[PDB]
Amino acid sequence: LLGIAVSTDYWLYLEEGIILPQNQSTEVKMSLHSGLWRVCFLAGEERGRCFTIEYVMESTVNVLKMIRSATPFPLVSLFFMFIGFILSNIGHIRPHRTILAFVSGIFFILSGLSLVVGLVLYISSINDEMLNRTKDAETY
Amino acid sequence: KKPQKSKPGVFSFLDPLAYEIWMCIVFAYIGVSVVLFLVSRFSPY
Amino acid sequence: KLSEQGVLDKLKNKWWYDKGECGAKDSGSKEKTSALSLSNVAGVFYILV
Repeated sequence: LLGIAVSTDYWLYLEEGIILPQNQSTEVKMSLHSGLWRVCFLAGEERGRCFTIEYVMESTVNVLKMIRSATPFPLVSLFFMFIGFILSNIGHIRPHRTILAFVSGIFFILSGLSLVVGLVLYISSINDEMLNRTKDAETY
Repeated sequence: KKPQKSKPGVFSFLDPLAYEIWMCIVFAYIGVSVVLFLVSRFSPY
Repeated sequence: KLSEQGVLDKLKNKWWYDKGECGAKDSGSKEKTSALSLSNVAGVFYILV
């Protein structure tokens, strides 16, 4: 599930839009779904850019650059199930000399610890840039 | 720029108590814990 | 002549006061408090983990 999630660039949605006052309700202006490696841009002006973050193109781009600060910890997290499961295969063929299981179970526990660190660095990187927009009443 | 709500620091939870209190808590955390140890030495009952 | 009788001062009262104001009218009742973000309480998790 983490192997599917990292290559997937459908982590988070954004809908940049402008309000409409009365007998008129809403009007979208920009939209993209985001990824940790690279952005695959969406139906904002119908331009299908699977666009790398390291190349440029505002505040929604400032959202996208801060996502890279939470890149390494899921990459740290994916490797620790890679080292956790292969040592689990060793205990199935050769059950004796049982020390390898008790060590590999630590790497299951220490794997998700980086994921909680991974989500804390991720979600706090979303909400501060949610705060960092200048609060204008006309743009929802 | 009109100043907005600032970016919250990573240690923004210990904001409502000043720096000298947080030292005086822990220094009294130790000091009460030391004296509570030395009280129970002299007394069996 | 306009300054000794305050025509220019009234025109100063005219043009900077008629354009709409941004004073206590949006500092008065255009605030509601938000929920806490994660970033307000983020450092507790770093001490925890």
